[PDB]
Amino acid sequence: ITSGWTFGAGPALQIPFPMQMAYRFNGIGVTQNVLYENQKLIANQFNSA
Amino acid sequence: TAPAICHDGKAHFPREGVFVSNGTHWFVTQRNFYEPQIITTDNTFVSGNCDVVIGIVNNTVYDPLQPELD
Ligand SMILES: *[C@@H]1O[C@H](CO)[C@@H](O[C@@H]2O[C@H](CO)[C@@H](O)[C@H](O)[C@H]2NC(C)=O)[C@H](O)[C@H]1NC(C)=O
Ligand SMILES: *[C@@H]1O[C@H](CO)[C@@H](O[C@@H]2O[C@H](CO)[C@@H](O)[C@H](O)[C@H]2NC(C)=O)[C@H](O)[C@H]1NC(C)=O
Ligand SMILES: *[C@@H]1O[C@H](CO)[C@@H](O[C@@H]2O[C@H](CO)[C@@H](O)[C@H](O)[C@H]2NC(C)=O)[C@H](O)[C@H]1NC(C)=O
Ligand SMILES: *[C@@H]1O[C@H](CO)[C@@H](O[C@@H]2O[C@H](CO)[C@@H](O)[C@H](O)[C@H]2NC(C)=O)[C@H](O)[C@H]1NC(C)=O
Repeated sequence: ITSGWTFGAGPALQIPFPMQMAYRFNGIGVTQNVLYENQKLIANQFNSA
Repeated sequence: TAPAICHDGKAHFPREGVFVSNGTHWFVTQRNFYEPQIITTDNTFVSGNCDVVIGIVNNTVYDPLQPELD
């Protein structure tokens, strides 16, 4: 949650979480603007799920 | 850091990399090695307006065209 996937390859590197989720969308073929303009929706959907 | 940069009322997002600030100026870097470059219109792409991104910051994005045309 605080370091993403960096602590498993060396030192833990902090990065804000909203920016971690944007990287993770990029890794599946979705552009990052789709998350940042819908951040509230994805957080609501995750919390209910 | 900041997710996007505002210029001319438009939101700019990095193609690859993250925005960083050294204390006084902002740069674009690649994510795996610190190597800053100036934020230009060839480094970024535009999507949406600066009203939906939380944490967007003001900066200058330089266009190479105008200083070539003096
Ligand atoms: C994408 O789908 C979601 C539902 O999966 C839509 O969000 C819902 O919208 C309805 C109608 O406004 C609301 O009553 C619900 O409360 C919303 N759900 C959540 C979890 O927020 C969303 O509007 C859709 N997006 C678009 C652009 O149509
Ligand atoms: C952040 O980096 C910049 C660029 O290196 C520093 O700003 C100065 O920028 C001018 C050009 O606009 C250069 O001619 C100077 O040599 C730069 N100074 C230095 C010390 O590099 C700026 O000082 C840096 N900020 C901090 C807080 O270190
Ligand atoms: C990050 O969190 C800090 C608090 O830990 C936020 O700082 C506050 O900002 C508000 C305005 O948004 C001020 O009214 C408060 O006085 C600030 N608090 C402190 C302790 O200085 C900061 O805004 C947050 N950053 C983002 C991008 O949301
Ligand atoms: C970033 O720059 C924009 C553009 O100058 C700022 O938008 C202005 O915001 C002020 C209030 O702070 C309004 O009075 C102006 O009408 C706005 N200008 C326009 C053209 O809409 C924005 O506030 C700046 N952001 C920060 C954090 O300073």
